[PDB]
Amino acid sequence: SKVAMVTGGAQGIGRGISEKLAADGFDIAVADLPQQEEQAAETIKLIEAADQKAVFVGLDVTDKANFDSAIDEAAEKLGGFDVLVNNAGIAQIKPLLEVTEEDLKQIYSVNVFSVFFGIQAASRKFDELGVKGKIINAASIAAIQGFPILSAYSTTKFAVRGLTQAAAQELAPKGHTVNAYAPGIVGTGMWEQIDAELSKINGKPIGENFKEYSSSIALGRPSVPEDVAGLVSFLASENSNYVTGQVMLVDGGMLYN
Amino acid sequence: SKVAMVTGGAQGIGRGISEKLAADGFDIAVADLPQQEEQAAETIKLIEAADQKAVFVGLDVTDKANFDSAIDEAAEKLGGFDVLVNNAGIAQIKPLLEVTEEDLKQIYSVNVFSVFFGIQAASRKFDELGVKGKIINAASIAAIQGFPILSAYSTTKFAVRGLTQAAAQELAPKGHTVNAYAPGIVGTGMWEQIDAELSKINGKPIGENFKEYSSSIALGRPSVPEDVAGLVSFLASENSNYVTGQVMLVDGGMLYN
Amino acid sequence: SKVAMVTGGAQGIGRGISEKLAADGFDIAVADLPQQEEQAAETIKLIEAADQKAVFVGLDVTDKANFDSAIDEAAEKLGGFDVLVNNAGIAQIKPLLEVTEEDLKQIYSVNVFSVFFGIQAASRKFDELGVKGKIINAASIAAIQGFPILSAYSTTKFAVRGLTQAAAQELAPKGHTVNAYAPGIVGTGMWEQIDAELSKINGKPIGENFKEYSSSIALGRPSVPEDVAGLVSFLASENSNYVTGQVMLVDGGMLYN
Amino acid sequence: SKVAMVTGGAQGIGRGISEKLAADGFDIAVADLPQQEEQAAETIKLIEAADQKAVFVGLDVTDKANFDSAIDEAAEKLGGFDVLVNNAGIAQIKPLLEVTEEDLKQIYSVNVFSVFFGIQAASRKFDELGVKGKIINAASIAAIQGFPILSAYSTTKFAVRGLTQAAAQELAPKGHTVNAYAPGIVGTGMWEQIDAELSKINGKPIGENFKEYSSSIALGRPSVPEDVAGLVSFLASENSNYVTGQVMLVDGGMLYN
Ligand SMILES: NC(=O)c1ccc[n+]([C@@H]2O[C@H](COP(=O)([O-])OP(=O)(O)OC[C@H]3O[C@@H](n4cnc5c(N)ncnc54)[C@H](O)[C@@H]3O)[C@@H](O)[C@H]2O)c1
Ligand SMILES: NC(=O)c1ccc[n+]([C@@H]2O[C@H](COP(=O)([O-])OP(=O)(O)OC[C@H]3O[C@@H](n4cnc5c(N)ncnc54)[C@H](O)[C@@H]3O)[C@@H](O)[C@H]2O)c1
Ligand SMILES: NC(=O)c1ccc[n+]([C@@H]2O[C@H](COP(=O)([O-])OP(=O)(O)OC[C@H]3O[C@@H](n4cnc5c(N)ncnc54)[C@H](O)[C@@H]3O)[C@@H](O)[C@H]2O)c1
Ligand SMILES: NC(=O)c1ccc[n+]([C@@H]2O[C@H](COP(=O)([O-])OP(=O)(O)OC[C@H]3O[C@@H](n4cnc5c(N)ncnc54)[C@H](O)[C@@H]3O)[C@@H](O)[C@H]2O)c1
Ligand SMILES: [Mg+2]
Ligand SMILES: [Mg+2]
Repeated sequence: SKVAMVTGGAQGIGRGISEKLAADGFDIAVADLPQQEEQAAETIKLIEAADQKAVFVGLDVTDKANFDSAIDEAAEKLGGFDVLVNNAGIAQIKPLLEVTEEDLKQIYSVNVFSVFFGIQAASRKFDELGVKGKIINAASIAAIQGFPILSAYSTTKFAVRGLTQAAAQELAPKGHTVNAYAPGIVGTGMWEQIDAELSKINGKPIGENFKEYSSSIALGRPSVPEDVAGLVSFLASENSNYVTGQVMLVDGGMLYN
Repeated sequence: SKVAMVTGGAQGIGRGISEKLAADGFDIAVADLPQQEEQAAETIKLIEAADQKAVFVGLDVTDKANFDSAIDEAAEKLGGFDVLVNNAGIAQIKPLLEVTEEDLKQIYSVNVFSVFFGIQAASRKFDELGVKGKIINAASIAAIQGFPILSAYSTTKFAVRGLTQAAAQELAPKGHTVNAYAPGIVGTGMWEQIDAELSKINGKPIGENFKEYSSSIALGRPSVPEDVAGLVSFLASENSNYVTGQVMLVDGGMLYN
Repeated sequence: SKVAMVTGGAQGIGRGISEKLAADGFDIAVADLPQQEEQAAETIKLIEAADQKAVFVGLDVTDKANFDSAIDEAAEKLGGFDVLVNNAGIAQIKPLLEVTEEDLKQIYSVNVFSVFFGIQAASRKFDELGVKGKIINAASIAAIQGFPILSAYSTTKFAVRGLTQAAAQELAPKGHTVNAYAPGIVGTGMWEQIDAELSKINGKPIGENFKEYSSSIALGRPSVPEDVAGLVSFLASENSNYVTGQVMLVDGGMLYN
Repeated sequence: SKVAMVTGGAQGIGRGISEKLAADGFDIAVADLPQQEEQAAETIKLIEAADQKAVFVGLDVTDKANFDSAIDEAAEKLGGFDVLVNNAGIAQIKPLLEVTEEDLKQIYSVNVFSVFFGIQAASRKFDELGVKGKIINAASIAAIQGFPILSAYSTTKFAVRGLTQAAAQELAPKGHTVNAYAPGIVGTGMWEQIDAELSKINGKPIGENFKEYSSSIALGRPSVPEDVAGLVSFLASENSNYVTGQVMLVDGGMLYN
C-alpha cells in the first residue's frame, strides 16, 4: 500500500483524513503530540477497520529534528513514504489590538514553521526512497480572506498559502507536488474553542457564534471532517498528479477566490 | 447507475473526460456537433470498452433549444442525468486591435452563452428527476490571467469563471454544485491551432510557440487530456460534494491564484 | 489641458468621475446616449465650474463606428486625448434560470464589446497623437465575486476584468496602461433599478435591498460617486504610471481579493 | 500640516515615499535603525526641500516597545500623526530545503511582527488624537505569488497581505483604513542583495539575475522608488478614503491577481 502521514491525525480533520486515505488504500502514519496517543486510538481503529496498516508517531511539528525522525520512523514502520499531510495546527482568537509577540511567536511556530519543516523532511524522504511524493498542507478560508478577531491565525494561513506556492515551484523539477486544502467552518474542537472564545468577547451564548459564522455557507450546512477528506482524497490520489501550488477551497460555498 | 453528459466530447479534453468518467462508472452522453458524430465514434468506443453505456447526442451548445432537447434525449437514452460537463468551446488567436464584433459575437456564443444554456437545462433536469446534480465548466488559466493575443478567448473564460461562482451560489439551495477546471497548455487540436496562428503572427517556427508557452510549467511538461480528466474525475465524484463555485487549476504549475 | 473622455458621464459614477477629473485639471468629453444630453447638463455644469472645458458627445458604446467617431470628435474639440474611462454600462437583475439569450446579447454588447471598442479607439488616438495614454475601465465587486440574481451582470464584469489584464499586457510596449476600478454598492440610478427589481422578487419594500446589500460594508456606509472618483483620480494621474492590468477595489471594504 | 511616519525611510523605497509624501504636503517622521541616522540625513533633506518639517526617529521595528515610543516621539515632535507607512523590511535569498528556523524567526520578526506592532501603535495614537488614520503596509508581488528561492520572504509578504485585510476589517468601525502597496522589481539595495545571492546560487554573472527577473515587466523596465511612491501618495491621500483592506500592485505589469 502507499504510505501517508497525517499530522494532527489524532482527532478532528486529521482523523477524518486518515480514515478516508485508508479507505483509498493508504497505510497511515498518525502523527500527533505524544500525549495525544490515547486520543489517536480511535483514529487507529478507523484505519484498521478500512483494512490498512496504522501506526502512531509521536511528534511536535514545531521541532524540525522531531519532524525528521517522525518521518523516518513512519517510513520504517510502514515500509514507504508517499504523502505528507501537514494538518497539525492551532487557532487563536483575540482582538488585533490585543495580540502579543508571545502569541505571534507561538502560532507561527505551530502553523508556519512546522510546514517548512514538514516540507523539508518529506522532500528528503521522497528522494531517499527514490519516489515522487505529494505534500498536502492545511490552509483555510482564513488563508483567502483575513478574518477579524482571528488576525494572527489568518496571517499564518496566508503564509501557508504562500509557502504552498513557492515550495511547489522549487520541488516541481524533482516531481514532487505541493497543494493545500482550505476548509470553511468545520465542527471540530478547533471551533468549539473558537466559538467559546468568541462568546467571551461578544457575549453570544455558547454555540451561537458557530451558527452565525455558518449562516453564509451556500450549501446551507456547516462542515464535518468527511467533507474535507473528500478533497484531500483527491489531492493524495493519482488524479491530482498535474495539480500543484494550489490552495483548494472545500467550504460548502463561502469564498470563491 | 450515474449519468453524465460531456459536451465537446468527440475529441480532445472532452474525449479524455468521457473515458475517465466511464472508468469511474458513468454512463456517458457524448454531446457534440452532428458533423462530429463520426469523430466521436472512438470516444464512444473508449466508453463501451470501460463497460459503460454510451450514446451520441447531436448538439450545438450555442442553441438553447438544442441543449434542452439534447439533455432530454440523454436522460431518456441512459435512464438518468446526474452530471453535466460544459466542455465544448473554441479558441481565437488575434491581436486585440484586430478583434471584430463578429469575432466577439461568435466566441461569446460558444464559450459563454452555451454554459448559461447548459446550466439551465441541467438544473431543470436535475429537479425533474429529483437529483442533486453536478455541473462542471471548462475554464482555463486564461480565466485567471488574461493573455495577450488571446484577449477575446481570455475574456470568455473569465466570464465562465464568474458564471461558475454566480450559478453555484444561486443553485446551492437546490443542492446542485457548480465548479470549473482550469487547464494550462494541453496539446490538443486547439493548441495546434493556437501555435499555428501565433506562428503566422510572430513568425516563430511551427511548434515553437507551443514550447514557448510551456517553458513556465513547474512540472516541466505540457498537458494531455488525461491530466485534466483527473481533476474532472474528482469534480464528478462524491468526494467533491462540499466544493462549489470554485475554478480549480490543473496546469502543472503556471498560475497559483 | 489634459483630456479625458468619460462614457456614461451623464449621471451616477460617470458624472462624479467627470467632476473629479475636471477638478484635477482635465477637460472632459462627456460621452453618453443622445437622449441623455439634458441629464448631462448637470455634469457639464459641474465641470465648467472648475475652470475646465466640457463637451457632450453622443455615443452608444455598443457601436464600434460611433466609438471611433466619438473619440475623434472629443480629440478635435478638446485638442487632445489622454484618458478614456469606459464607465458606461447596464445592470440586469434576474434569476439565472430566467436569463434569455436576448438578455445575454444585450448586456454583453453594452458591458463588454463596448470596452473592446473603447480600448481599440483609445489606442488608435493615443498613437495618432504620439502620446502614451491611460485607459480606465469600470469593473465591480461583481467582477471579483459573482453574485446570485445578477449572474449575467457578474459575468460581464469578470470579462471586463480579464480584458483589462489582456489589454494591459498587449498595449504595454506602446506605453499605454489599462486598469479598472471596482466599486461596491453605490447609490445611483443603477442601484435604484437593482433594488427595484430585487423588490419585485423578494417583496421587500423599496430601498431595503439596497440597505441589506450595504449592511456589511466595513466602513459602515454605502458608496457615493465621489468615493469612486477618488480612485479614478489616481488612475488618471501621473501617480499611477507604473500601475497596469489591475482591477482595484474601492468598495469601503467588501471583498479583498 | 498632516503627519506621516515612514519606517525604513533612511533609504530605498522608504526614502522615495518620504520625499513624495513631503511633496504632497505631509511633515515626515523618518523612522529607521539608529545606525541609519546619518544615512537618513539624505531623506531629511529631500523632505525639507519641500518646505515640510522632518525628523529622524530611531526605531527597530521588531521591538514593540520601541515602536510605541517612536510613534509617541513622532506625534510629539511633529504635532500630529495621521499616517503610518510600515515599509521597513528585509529580504532573504535561499533554497527552501536550506531555510533554517533562525532564518524564519528573523524574517518574520522584521517583516511581519513589526507590522502588527506598527498597526497597534498607530491605532492607539490615532484614537488618542481623536483622528481617523491611514495605515499603509509594504507588501510585494511576492505577496501575490510565492517565488522559488524566496520562500521565507514570500511567506512573510503573504502574511502582510492577510494582516492588511484582517486589520482593515477590525479597525474599520473606528474609521481607520489599512491598505498595502505591492512593488515589483525595484532596483534598491535590496535587489542588489537579491541579485548577488541569486548569483552565488545559479552562477549567473552579477546583474544578470536582476535583468532576468525584470525581462517580464510589461512596461518594459525595472522600477525605481518613485514608481512606488506614486501609489503610496494615493494611499496616503483623501482620494483613497473609501479603499480598505486592499493590496494594490505597482509592478509595471507582472502579476494581475
Ligand atoms: N476546524 C475548522 O473549521 C478549520 C477551517 C480551516 C482550516 N482548519 C485547519 O485544519 C487543521 C485541523 O484542524 P482541526 O479542526 O482538526 O483541529 P483540531 O484542534 O481538532 O486538531 C488539531 C490536531 O493538531 C494536533 N497538534 C497541535 N499542535 C501540534 C503540534 N505542535 N505538533 C503536532 N500535533 C499538533 C493536536 O493535538 C490535534 O490532534 C488545522 O491546521 C486547522 O487550522 C480547520
Ligand atoms: N487545449 C487546451 O490547452 C486548453 C486549455 C484550457 C482550457 N481548454 C478548454 O477545454 C475545452 C476543450 O478544449 P480542447 O483542447 O479539447 O478543444 P478541441 O478543439 O480539441 O475540442 C473542442 C470540441 O468542441 C466541440 N465544439 C465546438 N463548438 C461546439 C458547439 N457550438 N457545439 C458543440 N460542440 C462544439 C468540437 O466539435 C470539439 O470536439 C474548451 O472549452 C477549451 O476552452 C483547453
Ligand atoms: N452603481 C453601483 O453600485 C456600481 C457598482 C460597481 C460597478 N458599477 C459600474 O459603474 C458604471 C456606472 O454605473 P452607475 O451606477 O453610474 O450607472 P448609471 O445607470 O447611473 O449610469 C450609467 C450611464 O451609462 C450610460 N449608458 C448606458 N448604456 C449606454 C450605451 N449603450 N452607450 C452609452 N452610454 C450608455 C447611461 O445613459 C447612463 O448615463 C457601470 O459600468 C456599472 O456597471 C456600478
Ligand atoms: N526592492 C524591491 O524590489 C521590493 C519589491 C516589493 C516589496 N519591497 C518591500 O519594500 C520595503 C522596502 O524595501 P527596499 O528596497 O527599500 O529595501 P532597502 O534595503 O533599500 O531599505 C530597507 C530599510 O529598512 C530598514 N530596516 C530594516 N530592518 C529594520 C528594522 N528592524 N527596524 C527598522 N528599520 C529597519 C533599513 O535600515 C533600510 O533603510 C520592504 O518591506 C520590501 O520587502 C521591495
Ligand atoms: Mg478523486
Ligand atoms: Mg492620487
